Amino acid sequence: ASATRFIQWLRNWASGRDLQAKLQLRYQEISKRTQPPPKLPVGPSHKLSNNYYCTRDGRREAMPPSIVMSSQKKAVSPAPPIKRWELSQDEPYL
Amino acid sequence: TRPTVRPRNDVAHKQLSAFGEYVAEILPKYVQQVQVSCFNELEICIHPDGVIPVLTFLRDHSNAQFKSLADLTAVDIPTRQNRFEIVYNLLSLRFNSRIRVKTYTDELTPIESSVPVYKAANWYEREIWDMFGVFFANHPDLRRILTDYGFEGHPFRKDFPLSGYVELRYDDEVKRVVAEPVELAQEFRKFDLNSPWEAFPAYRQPP
Amino acid sequence: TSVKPIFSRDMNEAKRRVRELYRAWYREVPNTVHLFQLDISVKQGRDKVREMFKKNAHITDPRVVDLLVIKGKMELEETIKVWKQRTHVMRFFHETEAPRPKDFLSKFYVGHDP
Amino acid sequence: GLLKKTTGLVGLAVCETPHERLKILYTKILDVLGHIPKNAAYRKYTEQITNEKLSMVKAEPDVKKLEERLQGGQIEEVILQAENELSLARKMIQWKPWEPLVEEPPASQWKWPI
Amino acid sequence: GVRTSPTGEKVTHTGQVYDDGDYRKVRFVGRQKEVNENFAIDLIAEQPVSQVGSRVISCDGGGGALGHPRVYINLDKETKTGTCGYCGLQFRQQH
Amino acid sequence: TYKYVNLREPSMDMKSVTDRAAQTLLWTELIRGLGMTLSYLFREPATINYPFEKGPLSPRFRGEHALRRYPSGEERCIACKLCEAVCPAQAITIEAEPRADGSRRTTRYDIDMTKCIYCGFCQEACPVDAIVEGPNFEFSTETHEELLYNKEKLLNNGDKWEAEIAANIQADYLYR
Amino acid sequence: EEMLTNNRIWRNRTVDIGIVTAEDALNYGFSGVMLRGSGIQWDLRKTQPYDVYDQVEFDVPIGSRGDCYDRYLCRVEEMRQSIRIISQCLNKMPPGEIKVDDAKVSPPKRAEMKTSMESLIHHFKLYTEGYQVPPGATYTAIEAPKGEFGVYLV
Amino acid sequence: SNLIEVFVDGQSVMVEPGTTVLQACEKVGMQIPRFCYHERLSVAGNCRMCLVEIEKAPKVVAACAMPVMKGWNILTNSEKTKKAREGVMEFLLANHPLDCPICDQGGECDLQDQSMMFGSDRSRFLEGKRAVEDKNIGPLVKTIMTRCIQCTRCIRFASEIAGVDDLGTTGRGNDMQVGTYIEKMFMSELSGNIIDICPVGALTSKPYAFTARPWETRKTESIDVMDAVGSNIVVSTRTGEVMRILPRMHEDINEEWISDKTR
Amino acid sequence: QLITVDEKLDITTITGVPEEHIKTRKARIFVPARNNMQSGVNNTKKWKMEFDTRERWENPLMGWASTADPLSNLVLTFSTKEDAVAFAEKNGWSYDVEERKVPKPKSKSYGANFSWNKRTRVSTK
Ligand SMILES: CCCCCCCCCCCCCCCCCC(=O)OC[C@H](COP(=O)(O)OCCN)OC(=O)CCCCCCCCCCCCCCCCC
Ligand code: SF4
Ligand code: SF4
Ligand code: SF4
Ligand code: SF4
Ligand code: FES
Ligand SMILES: [K+]
Ligand SMILES: [Zn+2]
Repeated sequence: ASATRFIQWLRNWASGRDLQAKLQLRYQEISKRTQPPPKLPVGPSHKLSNNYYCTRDGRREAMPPSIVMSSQKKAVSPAPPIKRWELSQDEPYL
Repeated sequence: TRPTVRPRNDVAHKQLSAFGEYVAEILPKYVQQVQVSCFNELEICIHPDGVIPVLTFLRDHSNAQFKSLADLTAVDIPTRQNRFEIVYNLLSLRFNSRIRVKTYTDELTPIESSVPVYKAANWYEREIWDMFGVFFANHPDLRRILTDYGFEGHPFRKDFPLSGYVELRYDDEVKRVVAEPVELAQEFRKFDLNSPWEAFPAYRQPP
Repeated sequence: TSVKPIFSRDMNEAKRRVRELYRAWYREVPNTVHLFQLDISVKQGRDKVREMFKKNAHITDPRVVDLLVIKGKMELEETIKVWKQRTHVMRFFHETEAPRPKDFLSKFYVGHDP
Repeated sequence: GLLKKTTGLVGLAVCETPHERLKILYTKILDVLGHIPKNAAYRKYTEQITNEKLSMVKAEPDVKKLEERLQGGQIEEVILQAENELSLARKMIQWKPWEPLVEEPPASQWKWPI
Repeated sequence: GVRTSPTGEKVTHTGQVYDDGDYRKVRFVGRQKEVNENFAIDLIAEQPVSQVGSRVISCDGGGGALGHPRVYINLDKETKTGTCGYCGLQFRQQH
Repeated sequence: TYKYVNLREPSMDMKSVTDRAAQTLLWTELIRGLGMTLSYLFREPATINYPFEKGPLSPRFRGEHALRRYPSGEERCIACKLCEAVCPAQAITIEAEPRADGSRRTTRYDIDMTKCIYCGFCQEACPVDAIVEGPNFEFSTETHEELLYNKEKLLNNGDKWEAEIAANIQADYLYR
Repeated sequence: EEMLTNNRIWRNRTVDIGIVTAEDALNYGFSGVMLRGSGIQWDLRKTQPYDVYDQVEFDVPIGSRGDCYDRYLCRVEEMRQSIRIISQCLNKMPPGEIKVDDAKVSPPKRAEMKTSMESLIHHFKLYTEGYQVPPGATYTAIEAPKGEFGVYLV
Repeated sequence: SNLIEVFVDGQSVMVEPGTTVLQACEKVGMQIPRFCYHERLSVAGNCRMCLVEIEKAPKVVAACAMPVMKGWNILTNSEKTKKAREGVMEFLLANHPLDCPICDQGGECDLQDQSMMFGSDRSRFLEGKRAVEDKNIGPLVKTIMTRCIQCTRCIRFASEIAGVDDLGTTGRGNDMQVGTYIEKMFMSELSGNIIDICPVGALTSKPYAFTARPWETRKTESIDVMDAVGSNIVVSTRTGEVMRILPRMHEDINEEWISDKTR
Repeated sequence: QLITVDEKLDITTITGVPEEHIKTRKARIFVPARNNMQSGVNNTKKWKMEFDTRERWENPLMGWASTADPLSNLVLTFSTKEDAVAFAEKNGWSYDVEERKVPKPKSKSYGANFSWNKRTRVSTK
């Protein structure tokens, strides 16, 4: 940021860009190193009523695998065929 | 849609169940069990003789097209007569789907090498041989891959100790690195963590 | 009691594989001492080979023998191709091990291990 | 429709005559499936999906439209899959996986947790 | 209070000190024995006992969420003081 | 969506062709690359002047461990052994007994700093904020044995660094 | 890119080096840029999305020659798309808690642990025994920067 | 012949008349939660942690004490049963002290473990907690009576097993206090067993206090030689040191008790 | 084609274990006793195999517990006693099997607390 106008011109011409607008050294545009305290929110289960754990217990709704076949009509695939990707309209050719 | 519970996807569960019985119908010679888990993962459990026929069918069949071998690993379960479970995780780019194929073997029984089906299997099978000792027949170049040269034993077996049996140091007298029986300045501390109260009734085993 | 073989269908077939391995190990020792510049003699190395074969002479399962030959062949390939270093080759001789007396009294003095 | 210059996949050459090539391969698959027993699920399922693909090829003379109907990527990918299916059908004859299960597993081979 | 044994070695707040004839004190020769000289047992005894009015008082160690889990101390026994099991502060029911 | 990184057919008009012949023969694109490093030569370097200048850290930084006290001077550690149980590296070793006044206190508190992974789990598990990872990262030693901390070392670290440790905990405890 | 992309020395060292066909990459178990360099249109963030990847817009770079140069260009263009995603995450960051509000899995807040009996018990148990996981096995994968990174977890 | 038929979650089981709902569940491998119930003590039925729904009955029954009737279907995992457990656990923890880090029971506490498995994951109690004064009953058992959950196991063990009638409850309501009332030492030869049967850290071993945690001990199953009864024991050790002695169940010798000297 | 092998499974020569820790070890096959401090029985379901305890000594530098036993922390879980015994035979370990201890069924009667004429009448509740 302290570079002179001639040097700013020289490294701008050599690089072919405006290097000054996007300096790679950080100055005072960064956040202050002392911040105010936060006050973080609580989650959905922070209720005093209608909040029985047995209605929100994910581990207890896990079940053993379903036995489809055990050695103890149209053809199917594992899932529908994947759709063909479309080219980007943002920038199709780099 | 309860915020903390993983949502259940039933369209995939039906789709995977349908394809599971499709595989079993076509390959009754080898398929022993088919199951779908509550997070929608289809597993085919087969006789070890069917490793090549089952994997080849899944790779090549037009309604399968599992062209990519994601992973090939083994699990050691000492309580079983065939302690080693061999696990193939396959990916189908065409149908954007995954399938797991499982077989079994023991210490003295070989498994056919699947390298002819997936060239990816070459190093996976070397790793399984190195870490579990499961021999793969007709493997192009089977030998240790992860352990030290001359290392004895198969570390990922449950009965192999965590710190092994030997350790290395430099000995000045012989001017080389030597191997000696392992002694630890502090023994690894075994923790008994299991709670004596059942956690998951849905998985309770009948007495 | 009908199991899938690894290579040899019976002990007679397995023993032929053992002798083929032993010849390969016997022939390779002079090169190993030369290539690795080991201070041992060709006799010392060949005695060690015999000792490693002799400790497995009580096996009668053709499958267990086949695995031993498989591991022996891999063990030889590392030596010939110089994947092993001198430290790996000399680990067979336990040169830094202080001998552990095997009699009851000597064990009794040194500790509780039987 | 003008012929492509590239399939987009490295090593997968552009096919000059896709319709004829597909008809040849689908016909060969149907010929190979005639040697599998009529009750084998592989035959009934592979014949069904094969006849549906062949019917599309005979009804859509445009390579772009046909690709959209087959839903198998570029038409050269579809040709490759047809070749892979034909390779499988020949192998299945040797394997005969329509036979009954070769062996039940031990009692608790697939029980988890222990 | 940090003590020195007749061998001159400082005694730690856990009572550890190599006894005379223990070779292991050679490790301190030409160096030092790291000893913390702020004995927590001594410091906590210097705190005044706090007189309160209720039968039960609670202690979180001070500083709210920066202290210890909040506990409640019975003060019915008038021969002794109620001590916090976390931080060691003492409490007394005033009359 | 997808895009092509390298699928462009260059134009074949004599001006474009002549432009590329100039590029091949006059090295224009290699000269252009020289311009970039020339521009960097005249930029201020990013080097800081260590140890007179330090790199920026945050109050959450995980550095050297220390055992803390209450304002009275009593130790916070009550030998609960939660830190020893959670330690992924088994770097913590603890022994405890009733103190001379009946207090529940440790007689051993070792951290093997060559086992520790400086993961901070121990200070998460501690229910009384006894064990923390302070801000010090400049404690390299000349011997291995100097990195095997016992309770006396860790308590001295707490007294040494408490002024900074307290201020960092004050700045971040509301995120915990 | 001003140093490498158009540099004839760089292109000489990378163009037509280590060509891999699309079929070989699949059968050899490749993933990530080792597939997209050869033209295989595949990205687990697009086809098997996880977390909130279905809610961001980005393009998948695709190569045409399957060589070192194309994989170099794919990686550089992936960095540009990462910045594009990062801009969306910064703007669409929602409020709320950061771990599942279920104290049998995620530990409670320190203030709660020091006040509430249930919170202290769960904090104590989560940092000693840890949470039990229902029996099962999953293969779970992501589009890691180097390719498909997965765990088969039993 | 006399066995009647009942159902546990719809699975048939044959039990003798007089079997309790808790024992019927035991047969199919279900263990109902408990605090006051101990199979070697008289039934108490006061903790209410064993409440279980009987299909078609609007009221949950105390499984530890209710005898099963023919044809009952015990629903051990019903929404009604699960809510009963959460409510009771909530009451148990309302006045319980936040003592786990300083409590010797931590890591092998039935209150901790059944709170993890059957209770809720948070609190809605916003009041001040009860605080109880401690009591000396000798040099072997330390008492932190604020942790007591009034299960009365210790009272029943002392009266029935030890044959000593010194322990009991005084007062009533929330201020009901387990103890001896007067200053008295409970110095039986079987006294140390009340440490084991107390589900919480209210009664703990003075010699063992603060020295170890359950997860880090190694368990060696051995035999006692303090007398000729041959009591079966577990020797807890850690890092090469004997930490404590615990009973080992043997129905034909010491059941689940050991003498004080053995302990 | 399957062959007929007619010997007991022995894998000791292909496990890599040193000779010392096969012949000198004594494996204990048992169902763990219930920890008496808790009423839960979920840790008494599976069979375990453990090895004999060997010397631990104090590290001179720190006083930590040192060991020279590679099997000091080795514990294996089995569904049944036979599975554990089968594992011990093929590895060549001498072993001791302790029979499972199931609590004896009890007869519980709440009403017995208030007996008219028996000693089961309780003096307090
Ligand atoms: C009146 C009639 C007049 C008759 C005479 C008229 C003659 C005028 C026209 C003559 C042609 C002018 C150019 C002569 C220079 C040589 C040009 C040349 O050789 O360039 C080609 C060479 C290879 O490039 P490439 O594209 O990879 O190969 C062809 C692809 N098959 O490219 C290269 O050499 C690559 C070099 C790589 C290394 C470069 C590293 C240094 C670059 C910076 C140096 C800049 C120049 C410094 C000059 C200093 C002079 C003191
Ligand atoms: S930072 Fe992590 S590894 Fe280090 S002592 Fe703490 S818990 Fe253990
Ligand atoms: S440092 Fe904290 S977590 Fe570790 S034992 Fe002490 S009080 Fe417990
Ligand atoms: S008795 Fe259990 S729940 Fe209560 S403080 Fe002790 S360990 Fe915690
Ligand atoms: S002291 Fe223990 S055993 Fe006795 S009533 Fe209280 S919780 Fe129950
Ligand atoms: S166990 Fe039934 S009420 Fe206590
Ligand atoms: K207790
Ligand atoms: Zn306090």
